Amino acid sequence: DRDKPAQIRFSNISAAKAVADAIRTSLGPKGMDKMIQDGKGDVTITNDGATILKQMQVLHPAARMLVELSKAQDIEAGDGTTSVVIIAGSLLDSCTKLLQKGIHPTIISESFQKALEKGIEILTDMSRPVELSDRETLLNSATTSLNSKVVSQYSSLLSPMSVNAVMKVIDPATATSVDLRDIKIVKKLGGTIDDCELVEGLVLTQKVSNSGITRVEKAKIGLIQFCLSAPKTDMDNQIVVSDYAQMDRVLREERAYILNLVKQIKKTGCNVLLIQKSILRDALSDLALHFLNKMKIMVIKDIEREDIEFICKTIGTKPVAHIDQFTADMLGSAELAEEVNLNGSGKLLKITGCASPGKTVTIVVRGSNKLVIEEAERSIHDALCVIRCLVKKRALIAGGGAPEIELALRLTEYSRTLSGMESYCVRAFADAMEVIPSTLAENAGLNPISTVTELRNRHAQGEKTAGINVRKGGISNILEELVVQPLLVSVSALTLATETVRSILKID
Amino acid sequence: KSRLMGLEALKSHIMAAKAVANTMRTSLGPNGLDKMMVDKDGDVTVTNDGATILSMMDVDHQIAKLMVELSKSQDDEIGDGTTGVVVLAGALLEEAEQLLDRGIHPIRIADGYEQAARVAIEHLDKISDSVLVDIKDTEPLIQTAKTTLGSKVVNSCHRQMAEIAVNAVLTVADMERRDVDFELIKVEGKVGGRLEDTKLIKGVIVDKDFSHPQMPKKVEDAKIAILTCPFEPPKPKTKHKLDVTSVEDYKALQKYEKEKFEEMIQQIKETGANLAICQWGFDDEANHLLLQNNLPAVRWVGGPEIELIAIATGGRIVPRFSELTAEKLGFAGLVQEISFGTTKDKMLVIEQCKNSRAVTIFIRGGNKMIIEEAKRSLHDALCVIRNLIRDNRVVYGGGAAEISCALAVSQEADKCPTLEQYAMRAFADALEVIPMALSENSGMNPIQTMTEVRARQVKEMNPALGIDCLHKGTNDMKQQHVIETLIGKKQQISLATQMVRMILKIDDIRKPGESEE
Repeated sequence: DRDKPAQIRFSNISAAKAVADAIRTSLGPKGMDKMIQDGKGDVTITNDGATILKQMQVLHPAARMLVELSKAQDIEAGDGTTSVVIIAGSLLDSCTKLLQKGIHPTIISESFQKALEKGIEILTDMSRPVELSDRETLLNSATTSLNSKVVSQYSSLLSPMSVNAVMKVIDPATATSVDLRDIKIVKKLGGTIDDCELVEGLVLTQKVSNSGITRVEKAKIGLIQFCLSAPKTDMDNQIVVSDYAQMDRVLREERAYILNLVKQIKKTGCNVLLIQKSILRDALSDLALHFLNKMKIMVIKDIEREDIEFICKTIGTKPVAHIDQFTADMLGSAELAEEVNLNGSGKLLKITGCASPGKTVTIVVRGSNKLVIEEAERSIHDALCVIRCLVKKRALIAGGGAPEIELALRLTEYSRTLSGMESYCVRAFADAMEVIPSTLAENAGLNPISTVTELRNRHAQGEKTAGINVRKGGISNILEELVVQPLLVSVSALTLATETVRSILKID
Repeated sequence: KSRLMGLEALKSHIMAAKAVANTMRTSLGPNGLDKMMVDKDGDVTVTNDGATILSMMDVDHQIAKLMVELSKSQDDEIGDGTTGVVVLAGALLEEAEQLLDRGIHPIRIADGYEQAARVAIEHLDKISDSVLVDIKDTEPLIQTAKTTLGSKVVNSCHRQMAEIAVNAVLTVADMERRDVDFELIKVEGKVGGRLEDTKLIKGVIVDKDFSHPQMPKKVEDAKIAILTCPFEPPKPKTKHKLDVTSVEDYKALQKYEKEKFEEMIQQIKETGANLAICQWGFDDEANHLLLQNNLPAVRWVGGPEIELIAIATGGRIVPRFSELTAEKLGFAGLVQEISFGTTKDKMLVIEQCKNSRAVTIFIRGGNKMIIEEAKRSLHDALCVIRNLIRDNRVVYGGGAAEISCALAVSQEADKCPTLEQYAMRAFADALEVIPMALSENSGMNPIQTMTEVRARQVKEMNPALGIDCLHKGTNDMKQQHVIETLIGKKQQISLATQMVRMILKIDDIRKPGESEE
């Protein structure tokens, strides 16, 4: 019998909401900051309850699906990560009614997967198609969501910078989802938010040039993945040294083989060299690097291992491990490589363009100090994601909790007109839909029960003539005062919870 | 002092309503599973009717104490449908918790429950056309009382019972502006013969007395002597002293009283009404002497039995032997004698073509247990026909009209889009609990059952095609012939929203230790 896994399910259904019920307060731009008590004990004022899930959580398998639920919303959208929490606990309320009714969870699973496919179809008709190749249409569509979000204090000047950034990788009108795996975020320690801009190719950190060039035209991007030293067990220079001759005879011979490997670099043609950390190897010999930099090659050193793997795929500098991999395809081809030392504190190397597949786009984040720099980082990336979610889903939907009240109004109607032993499941699926804007219409104030029934007063007759407007703090049409969102941040918040729900229904 | 505020009130309002709605939903329809009762005297009782059991169950809660008078209004007016008002109103009630758990205020839904009741009654005007002529509509009532008889008290439908029962009502309706009074009719049941035996009496019946078959067993002209005065020596249950001077004085006393027997004859017979009935009784000695003296007399008549024959005839009763007139005699249409049962004795059936003030269907039984179960099927069949004789409004209920208004009220939550939409939603989903409950107590899956006729509402609106509960696989309401009165279903709408309105009436839930104690 499934009676012992029956009790496991209701415990899992109850426990998944109980962590998610704190996010009901944290829902929306008028949502609540949630002060976190740490496992060692400390206060942490926190909003954006996906980050709360990453920070403080309990060890429960229904709760461990919740941190996975928001993480998928983080990587696919990055937005709607608070709303993706509230939809899943809303669906679990629908699950409790039907399991008490005596409906198999296999039935409740497949009914939700049908209604998910069915709801986004009707939601798409609610959406309006916007351009993805018109740069100006993308500008108006993005910043209205950016003014709809919390941070717009720096998103004003940083919206069109992101618009010009994505427009380079918008080659078709289809305009695929977006790789952020060519988008590099680069901090500059000084400078200004006004001086933040988009530098093509990739932007490097501190160079280490012994006698090397500063500005090389038509550079050759090289990679080094080999050591320049002796084996190490206790000492880098394994001598039992007490003598001047034994330290002279063996260490001049260490200079000998690194003479010949350095000459093979410049003869094959190299101007920019990618060197990882000397803890990612055993040692890197700077005297050979001095002789290398005396052969007029600009060199950076001490970069991360996986960060090179970002660089190799972005600018086409395919991995060079030895002398034999000195070729024309393993080496990238920059048009101009130089370092900018001025316009702000610090100094950052500029690979201004490279022979790159697609378009390698890099932003330089500036600011007074690190906290001011970190303000723009959320400001750019949220601006990057709202463009990213609109090029994934062509049409645009006005945001503000109203299309859920729209869609639940149709899905109750269609589930009656369709048929079903599972018709209750879809009609309970639609009853879960208006929970989330109701919990949003608590954070706006202005009683949500009185609120939510008067939006589908307008969604039934005029199909929308009033909305929930956090600008007004309540009843105002999201088409009257424009509150919009991409289509993806609503759909991706919707579909991941449905896939999560059908799993835990089938989970014993 | 403990106060159970709001939800804490409603949790007390859940548990009794949850109990009583669940015991009714196992009892809807001919697949309804029977209700067992042990009395306060410790007596086994098995019915399937709620208005019996709610009267018999010792109610112990404000919800439960309500249900006696709530089901009193349904059974006295409509009859059948005692279970459905309890299943429906509790299903709004348990959903109203979910709305209150959703945060929806209990007042704004109680406001909307009444408006949800309006649009359902509005829909019944469109459902199931209301014209059924007098000769024809007996036959669906012949079919309707076939359903009540042929599955509950007797497995194979006494045909003589359902056809007499539609005929007793036209006896009173014509004299009473196309309506019947339930004190002008009476479901009279006396076992002793055969359970197949069933008669219609336009008046009342009394057991006819004859003392010897050697003395003539008479029946004659259609006029009854409704008497309390002595035509035969009476007995008010006491004793004089007996004294005669001589034995030959008693020999002459038999010759003296024989002339006195003829004097009681020649007074009554010259006024008319040769069937003499006197209230107080006597032995069989001078009874067959009066039978020999050529007028029959009925002895040991019950007290109120002289009243019911008086109003059935419409005439009066003769109080004294010296006051003698025909207006104080019975005015009968037919006085004939038919044997009581098949084996014991005979009655004297006094029919009238004048006054239908007591029209009694007279049934017999071979079992004492079956007849009140038979009469309870006959009690509700005579109440539903009162709805039809006034207006011929009918409903195809049992699963057709339940899913039909559940479409409409849920649509009216969208057509009338405001705050009461969840109240209309709590009304609409609760309508689906009923044809679920006709299949829940049935062997069928009720989850499959709500699916089929829902697709039929996509096919056809205003259905005469709803589910079956005879497991014939033929889901109709006009070929399955499951048809009820539109007035009765509309009354069930009013009663169910009455109870939810009734438990909402004060905001007081405080006690001094004594509000249910």
